[PDB]
Formats: sequence, C-alpha cells, structure tokens
Amino acid sequence: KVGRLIYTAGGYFRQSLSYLEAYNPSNGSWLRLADLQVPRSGLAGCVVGGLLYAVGGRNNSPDGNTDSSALDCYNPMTNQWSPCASMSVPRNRIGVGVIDGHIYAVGGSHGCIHHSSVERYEPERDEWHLVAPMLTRRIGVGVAVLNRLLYAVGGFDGTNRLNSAECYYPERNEWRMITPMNTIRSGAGVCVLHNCIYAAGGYDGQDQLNSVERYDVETETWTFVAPMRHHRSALGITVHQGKIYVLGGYDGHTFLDSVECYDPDSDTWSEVTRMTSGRSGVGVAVTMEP
Ligand SMILES: O=C(O)CN(c1cccc(-n2ncc(C(=O)O)c2[C@H]2C[C@@H]2c2ccccc2)c1)S(=O)(=O)c1ccccc1
Repeated sequence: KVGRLIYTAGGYFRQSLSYLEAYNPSNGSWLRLADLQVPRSGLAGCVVGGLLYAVGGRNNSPDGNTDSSALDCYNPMTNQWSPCASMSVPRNRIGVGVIDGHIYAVGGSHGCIHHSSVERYEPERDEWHLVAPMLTRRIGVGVAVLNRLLYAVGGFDGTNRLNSAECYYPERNEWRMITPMNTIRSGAGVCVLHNCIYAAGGYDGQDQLNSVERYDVETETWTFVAPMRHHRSALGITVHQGKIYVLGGYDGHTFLDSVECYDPDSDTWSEVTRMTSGRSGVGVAVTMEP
C-alpha cells in the first residue's frame, strides 16, 4: 500500500495541457513527470497493472480542436509514455472505469455528436471492442466501478444536463437506469468509496456546484454529504487510502489549483495541497511512484 502517488494528466487552462504531475499525500510533494505526447483536456485516467492510462479528450489549441480517440500508457518505471490501440471513435469529455483489468470508455463527444456508445479495452491483447451502448447519450459523464458493475452518472445529452444515472451489468451486456441523483450534474467528479458512488460538483445548467451526493448501491438512494469548500465543474477525482481527493476544476471565475480531501468518517472536506497551476478537465489515477 505504501509508495502510491496521485497522478494528474492533461487538463485545460487557456488551451489543452500536456502536464503529467504526481502528488505524494505522505509528504506533500509534487513531481513533474513526462509530458503527454499530445496535450489533452476532457480526458480520463485509470490504472491497470501498475500502468497509468490516458483515455480520450481533446487537444484545444490556438490552431484547432481535435477530439481524441487515443489510449496512451505511462510506465512509472521508465517515465515514458507509449501509444496503445486507439478507440473506435474520438471521445472528448469522457468517463472511464476499470473492471477486472479491462478499461471501459463511456460516452463523450465527437464534434456535435454525443455518444451513447461504450467500448472495452483488453490490455493483454491491446484491443478495443464495442459493448452495449448506454440508454442515454452522455458527455461530461461521471463513471465509476463498484462491485464489478459500471456506473454512468449525469452528463449532457446534447439538449439537457442530466440527473439520471445508469448501470452496466457485464455478464448480461445490458444497461439499466438507476435512481436519479437529487441534482443535475454535468462534468462532476464521480468515484467509489466504500459501498457508495459519489458525485461531487459539476454544473447543473445554471451554476458550478459544491454539493456532493452518494448513491448507496444496496438501498438505491442518493444522499448529500458535506459540500466541498469550492464550487467546481470539470474536476479531477480519485480515491486513495479511504479518502476522496478532488483536483482543480472551474468555479465560474477561476481555474482552480485547489485540491480538497474528503474524510467519510468525520464527513468533512479539508484543503490539502495546491496543484502547480490552476486547471480543469484533468485525468487522475493512483499508482506507484516513478
Ligand atoms: O471540453 C470542453 O468543452 C471544455 N472542458 C470540459 C471537460 C470536461 C467536462 C466539461 N463540462 N463540465 C460541465 C459541462 C457542461 O457545460 O455541462 C461541460 C462541457 C462539456 C459540456 C458542453 C456543453 C455544451 C456546449 C459545450 C460543452 C468541460 S475543459 O477544457 O476542461 C473546461 C472546463 C471549464 C471551463 C472551460 C474549459
């Protein structure tokens, strides 16, 4: 369990960013690591087998917007990125989840297309294959895995921001709606902690949110927990040692550098560090130090 860092990849501030930076909760330090080969915002991060994966996004620059179908793999042992097989389609504002060593890429946008499609990556074969699409088209969708079930939460379908959520049952290759959230949330941070799916922040169609709610998969209810100190949409999120960390985002005024940490035992958020610069739309995951 020792020696793990919180990695933040990519993001946006004025343009899409290539940064890979890693935070050590044990000593408060930050390390700047190998840049992404292509800057990307609106991507997601995940880890399989100790390797960090950066999935999807878009490269916004002064000279273009290119939605990304890319899957790139970072090895902390070498501090190097390698390309992996690309997805079937570009997916900006993506969500991802891992089940049993396989990466699920969910939703996202390609130009004005809002995807319901979902695809699954097999690292052993370096192949993607499509699975059943969601019941709803969702961009800015929060994704998490609990008990080997995949959840897609909130987002934007092209017309409305969403409070709805749905669950994917892999052995049936089927999606089913779950109880909707109490709040419409697009671009929220979604993660799993203990037996609950948390949805932190986001945009409700009117304001960036500091509220946080959690879905208990046994009772099928959403309950609010303590709100974050900062309103934020397009935040990064991960779980480490029993606590939720939220990174950056947009509060309606500033691209935040704040990192807050949620303790479920006390139901409190604390501000624990700042990123080296404010940014939104990052991918975040946890793996060993490089
Ligand atoms: O991809 C990008 O359009 C910028 N990014 C992004 C990445 C992930 C999620 C999001 N998101 N969250 C909440 C919402 C929301 O409107 O409901 C969105 C964007 C996707 C939704 C959208 C809706 C209608 C028209 C256009 C877009 C944004 S960003 O570059 O990180 C950034 C964030 C905040 C301010 C500036 C830039």
